[PDB]
Amino acid sequence: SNSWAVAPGKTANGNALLLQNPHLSWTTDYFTYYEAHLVTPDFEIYGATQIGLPVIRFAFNQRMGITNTVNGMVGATNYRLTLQDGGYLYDGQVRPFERRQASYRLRQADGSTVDKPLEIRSSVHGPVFERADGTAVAVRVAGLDRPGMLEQYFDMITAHSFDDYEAAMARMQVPTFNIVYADREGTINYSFNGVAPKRAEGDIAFWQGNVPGDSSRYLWTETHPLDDLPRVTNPPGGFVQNSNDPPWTPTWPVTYCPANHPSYLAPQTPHSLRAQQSVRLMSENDDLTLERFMALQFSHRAVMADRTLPDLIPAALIDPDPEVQAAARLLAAWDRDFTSDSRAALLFEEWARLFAGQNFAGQAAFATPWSLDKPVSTPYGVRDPKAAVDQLRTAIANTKRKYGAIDRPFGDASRMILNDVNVPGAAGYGNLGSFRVFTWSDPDENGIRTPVHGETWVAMIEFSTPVRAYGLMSYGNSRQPGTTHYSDQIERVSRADFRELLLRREQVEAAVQERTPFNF
Amino acid sequence: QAPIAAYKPRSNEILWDGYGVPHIYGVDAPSAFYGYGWAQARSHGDNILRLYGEARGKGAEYWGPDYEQTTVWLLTNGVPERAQQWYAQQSPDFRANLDAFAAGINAYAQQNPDDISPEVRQVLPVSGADVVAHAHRLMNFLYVASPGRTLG
Repeated sequence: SNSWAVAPGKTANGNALLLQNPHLSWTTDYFTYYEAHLVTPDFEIYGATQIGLPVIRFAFNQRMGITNTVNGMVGATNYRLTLQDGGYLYDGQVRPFERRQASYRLRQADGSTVDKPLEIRSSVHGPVFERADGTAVAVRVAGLDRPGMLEQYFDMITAHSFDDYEAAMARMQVPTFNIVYADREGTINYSFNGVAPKRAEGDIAFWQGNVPGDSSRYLWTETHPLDDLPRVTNPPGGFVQNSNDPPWTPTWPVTYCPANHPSYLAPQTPHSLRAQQSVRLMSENDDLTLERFMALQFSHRAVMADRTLPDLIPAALIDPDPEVQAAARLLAAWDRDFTSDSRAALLFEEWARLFAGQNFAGQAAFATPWSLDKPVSTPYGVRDPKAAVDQLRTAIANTKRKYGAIDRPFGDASRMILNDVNVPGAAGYGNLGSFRVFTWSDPDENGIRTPVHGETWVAMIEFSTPVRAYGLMSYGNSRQPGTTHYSDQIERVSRADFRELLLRREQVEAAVQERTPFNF
Repeated sequence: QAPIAAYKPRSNEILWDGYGVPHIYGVDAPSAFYGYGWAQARSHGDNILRLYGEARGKGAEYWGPDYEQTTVWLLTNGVPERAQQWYAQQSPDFRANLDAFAAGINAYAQQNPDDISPEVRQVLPVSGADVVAHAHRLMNFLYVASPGRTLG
């Protein structure tokens, strides 16, 4: 997911700008987003939220707006238990488990149900589970005593001022997510939100693994207040951003550093190329207009190519295999952008899968390692060009095997297909540097692939008076069998032809195609 | 300076645009949430009822083995029962919105039974607590504590 909030001073018209851009599976039911607009005499809200949720998570109105990205807040701890004499060893003594005998029904093939016993065991840590390898794990989830998640989101999005907004957030009822905010008053904010356990030792890596469940030494009981978490408001840089990267470059120049917070709050790992693009696109541009803002969101640069081809090409050209040479020239003439007509893109991806792993996050192959001191220009170069060329050799075979040729047009293989709509794809993997994301699936027998995750709800809003906003939903606003609103937006997505979002009554009335009166 | 004058809805109605986007107008908060529930049932009823069914801890009961692992995960973590607690712990004002939302979903199914897949009809009617249960499952037991990380 991506998120941008731009301050008035960094814009041409003097109004804040906001980008809602969450990335999630295109098929997972509980991850499906839904667009809606609610209006009462006291409040108005427009935006997307996951189906089944009564509150809009990605919302905005005439006053304010927010967006979310996953930050992976470590709100739970998995403890490894030391079983002994029917119980578990804790602080030098064998403790008995709390045991509750429950049951649930299991539907049978003939429609009937079978009553099935379920023993629920718990240690002081929390519920206990047994892994396939036989490891006994107790999961301790924080924030189980925070029933106001939904109401907090509601009060946040209907807030009349940033102060009221922060007061709502301070309730600490939303257990996770990075949240970005912007309003018509000109304030922008980035918050590394979530319910984080207070711990006296151990870095994030330690707490993400199996923590020793045999000592009260690791049994936390309190959580951090909103003031203890990384946050930024109206920074000198005039913007805030987050593309799932650790919260160490939320703006430029930064306003804090890793040493300013406990080391278990967030990783200090290399920022993805997509995140580096996010920072560059905002910091390098000034006097932004809503139009330019949108154009920037469409960025689909093969940043990985800029960091590797300078070293890879010359090495490949000296290889005896003429096919490797031809591949080197193909890659060399590429403008390094994931456009539909690119004949080198698919081949580059295949190479990168080997050079940087299947998720393209590998760091071992670069010559210059990532550095927070050069957060948007590292890692760089190819450490071992010889090996890299052997990797290209293998990539050449993989590309031909998957797509039928080493120079098949990107958009000919990459398609967005919903119902009977089949359009050419563009943009691509975020870890390769593409800001606009489409995580292409593996290709089928004919080399055709489609998005499995990526752009879903995308909206850019300018807080002028009245506000102006544009948006699109990749997979439509409905998935009910037979609906005409599942594949009716994908064609516009393929051309980045955004819909103006309608908040004003007059606009809605002019666009209405169906009226549903109702009574409660 | 001041925002544009707000609209004062004088009747409850949903105005749908050409892309299936519902513009829900309510004379008060409960009415709007009701319309929102109706709209979501219209656009995504089948999967929502299915998800609510799982959050109740009745996935295995309603649909079989393919939903048994999640049932065991949610029951062991006491999600359905905690949802009942969180629901009761809601402020009166907000609980009325959750009740209205659930009522909107039930009303849509009532007026449009043909749009509800046979397999999920047994889930109805839904309640405010069901809405809380799903949200609780999604936030705490999907995003924060996933079964994958605990079980491996």
